[PDB]
Amino acid sequence: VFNATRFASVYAWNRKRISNCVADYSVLYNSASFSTFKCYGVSPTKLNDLCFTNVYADSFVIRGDEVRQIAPGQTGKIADYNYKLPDDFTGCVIAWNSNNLDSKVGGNYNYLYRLFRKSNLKPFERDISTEIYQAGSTPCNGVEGFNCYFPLQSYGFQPTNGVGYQPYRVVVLSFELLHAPATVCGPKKSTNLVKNKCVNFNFNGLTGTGVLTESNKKFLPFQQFGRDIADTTDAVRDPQTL
Amino acid sequence: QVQLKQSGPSLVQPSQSLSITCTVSGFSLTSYGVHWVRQSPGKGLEWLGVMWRGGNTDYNAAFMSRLSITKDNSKSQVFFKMNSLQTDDTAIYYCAKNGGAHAMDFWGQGTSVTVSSAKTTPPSVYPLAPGSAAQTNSMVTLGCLVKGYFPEPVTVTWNSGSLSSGVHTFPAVLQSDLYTLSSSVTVPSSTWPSETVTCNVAHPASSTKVDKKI
Amino acid sequence: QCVNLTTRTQLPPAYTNSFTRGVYYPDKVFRSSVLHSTQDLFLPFFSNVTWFHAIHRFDNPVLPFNDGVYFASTEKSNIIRGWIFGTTLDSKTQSLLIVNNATNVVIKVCEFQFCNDPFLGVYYHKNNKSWMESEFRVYSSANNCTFEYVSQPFLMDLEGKQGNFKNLREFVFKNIDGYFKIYSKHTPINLVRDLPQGFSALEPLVDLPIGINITRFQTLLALHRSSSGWTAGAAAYYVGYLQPRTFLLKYNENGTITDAVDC
Amino acid sequence: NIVLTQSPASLAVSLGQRATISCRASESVDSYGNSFLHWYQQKPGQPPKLLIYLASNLESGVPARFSGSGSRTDFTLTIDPVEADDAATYYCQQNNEDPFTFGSGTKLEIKRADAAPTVSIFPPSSEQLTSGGASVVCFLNNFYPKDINVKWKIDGSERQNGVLNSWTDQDSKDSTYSMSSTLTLTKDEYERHNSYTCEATHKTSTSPIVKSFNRNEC
Repeated sequence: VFNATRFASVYAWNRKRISNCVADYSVLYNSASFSTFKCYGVSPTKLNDLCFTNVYADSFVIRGDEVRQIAPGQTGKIADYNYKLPDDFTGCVIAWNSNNLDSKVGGNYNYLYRLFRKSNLKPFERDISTEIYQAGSTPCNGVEGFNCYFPLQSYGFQPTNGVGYQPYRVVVLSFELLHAPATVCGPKKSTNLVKNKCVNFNFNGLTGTGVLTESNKKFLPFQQFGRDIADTTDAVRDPQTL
Repeated sequence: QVQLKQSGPSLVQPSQSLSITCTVSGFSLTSYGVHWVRQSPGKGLEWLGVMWRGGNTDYNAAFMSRLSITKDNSKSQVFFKMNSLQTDDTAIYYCAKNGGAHAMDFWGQGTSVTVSSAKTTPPSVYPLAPGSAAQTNSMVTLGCLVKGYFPEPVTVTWNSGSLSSGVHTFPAVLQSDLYTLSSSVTVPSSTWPSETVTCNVAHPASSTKVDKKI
Repeated sequence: QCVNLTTRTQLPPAYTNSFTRGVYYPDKVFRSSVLHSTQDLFLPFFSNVTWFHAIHRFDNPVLPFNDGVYFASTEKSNIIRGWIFGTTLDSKTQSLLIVNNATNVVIKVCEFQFCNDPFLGVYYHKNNKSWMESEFRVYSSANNCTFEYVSQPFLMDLEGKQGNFKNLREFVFKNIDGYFKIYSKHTPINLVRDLPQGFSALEPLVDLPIGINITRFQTLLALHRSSSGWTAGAAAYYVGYLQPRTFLLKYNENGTITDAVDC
Repeated sequence: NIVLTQSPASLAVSLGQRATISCRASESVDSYGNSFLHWYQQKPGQPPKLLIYLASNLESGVPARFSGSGSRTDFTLTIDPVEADDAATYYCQQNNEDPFTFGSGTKLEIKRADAAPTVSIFPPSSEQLTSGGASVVCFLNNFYPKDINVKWKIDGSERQNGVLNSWTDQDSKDSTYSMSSTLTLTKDEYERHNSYTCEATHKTSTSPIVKSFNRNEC
């Protein structure tokens, strides 16, 4: 999604559903290859230690002056009619300048946006309908005429324009947690295994304190841990090394 | 890239008809609208009509039956049929891309349609050099006099458009069924009379090109 | 899509008696020479399990998934192709689809529009055989997917064998806080009758953190023919319902369950 | 004809100030949720271009100083800070009711320090006399304000019959005014008097900007 070939429009933002995987979030925070990094309700330093049911990477492009409208509970033409964020948005929004990638000779006019809609969209909603609306009862039904504006306006992304007009590839990282079990987690940074030393351990499922040492025992291919007769952990299998 | 310059008209007489062909570039003609206006004939800027995105046309109250738009998607050319043009209708016509809220995002250079009973006249360039007694300090001024031409406009350039910084293009003065346009440029002594200077001209109405070295 | 089999012969709901089947490792904890007492969803030993079979009769009914279901498959022709799990088996909500198309094991969770009579078909079983699948009447379409898993490529031998049943594939399916724990056990047999009276410990196969409510299920089966006049091969499967009873697990020195006791 | 009374007609705004251009309208309002109009800017050597659509949005190519608001009838454009690159006329196009007429046109002038025009004259060449006429040209440039009166004077008396003027508006980069004046003389009239004078009176320059030439300079 970060290195995608091209981003969609702001009214037809592509909802990239991601589930059943693990990936680092601070890798982008400490990348120094972004123009905007502002999370809402969660810090990027702690996001690695949080699990969620599913996440969405909403890809779209907007102008530099329009990035201010991408926020939870913020009004605007692209916030109310193209892509609204909820008041309880516990995700993160990121963006980066794409003037050297999305620009074209004389300006890229392929990107579009919904200038207005009859009603405001719900959070995490997109509308690709080209239906036009009139002021009075005069029916247009397709082509324009007699004050029935066309809602989808085109973007002007010139290669030599100011920073407020250059294209910015935005990626809204939404997070969701429901009764279903959490599938999207971050990486748990492991340490070097120390043997024959009384050291505290923190394995995949079990934790404790004791002397870590190998033996001649053989667990089954699926058995990850081991306990004695009294339900006390007596042996384990290292998650990294079999 | 985005340029809607016009062409086709040379000279119009009162109470006549003539079409204006506007070049299309920078957008798809089949999905974008095309507007048509004039250039401030007396009072402020006016509006003639518009061709919507592949539908019907709308026009002004006064130009409902007189002016008409015809969009040719095969040749990518928009024709603008005019009727009942009077001497007071002399103005420059422009084409523009239709926007979202019936806006005119981008524009074209257009063409000046002169409506008058007088007949056309080709240009006649003359050299404008300073006098032999003119005192200066290693600097000289030059010009090109397009006197006795009709109708407007006329493009004046310096060495096929080499000089653009110090060149000054003045408007044409209205004479008796004629026009007199003036141009000037400030250049150092190292460029003249040391080097040769050739002033070019282009009359879109008559398609005349008169070369004259100063 | 809309294909429903008409060659299905009507038979009563036969059943048998499982001796000690339906036992598995409730966790990944190694134990050596001890008897671990635990109360979880196990099959009661010496209980009854429904007898389904697929011959030239075809059993794929909508069966219940209240607490948990145990599968025991006696096959010699590899007729089983997967299982359908869901609440109502329709596109109204999400449903877990487990299927084997003879090349990859596809496990997905979408709004599958399951058919009333789903089945797979093997074409050209007579000459230039190649035992390839082309027909897949499991569902019409699928939207709003939340899980997707595809195993490594392989080549399944779907050749119809004669004589006794040679493959005993046993599985367990339960939902623990959304974590669908799937167990597996494959062992050879020489069986000419109903379910064998023996003992076999079922190891975990996969763990699918999906998080959906399953109340009904079905079983996929392959067919052979060289579209309702199809016939089945030679295979049989069983359905046993789990219950939360206490069981002992006799672990040997190597960590395998050699015996168990239904309390 | 929508009567879009754009007022004032022109303003002399200096560097680092705020410009105000009003636009009154009557027909009409309630398009979908607002009743705003479009704004434009026409340079004297380029056709206009769309700056602000619905009076609330920017456009690529110009800085963010262009903004504004408006009520159901009156609409205002706000250019803040104004610099020496806004020598152009602004219009107001109605989009809620047809016809899509424009405003009267408010021309913002770059209020810079005053300057006197240049001094230069072009005697006629021998080719001009060959054609029968004799056209002299007087080149005045880089002066401000535009208030200037160029008049010719033959050796006999002041000539105000064949006095021509070509008023060039304030260029975008060059924030000064320019004007080229000429005189219509014939071959016989050119050989009548000895010298011919290009007189001019600028508002700032108290002394007249005068430049003459002799007939022998050819």
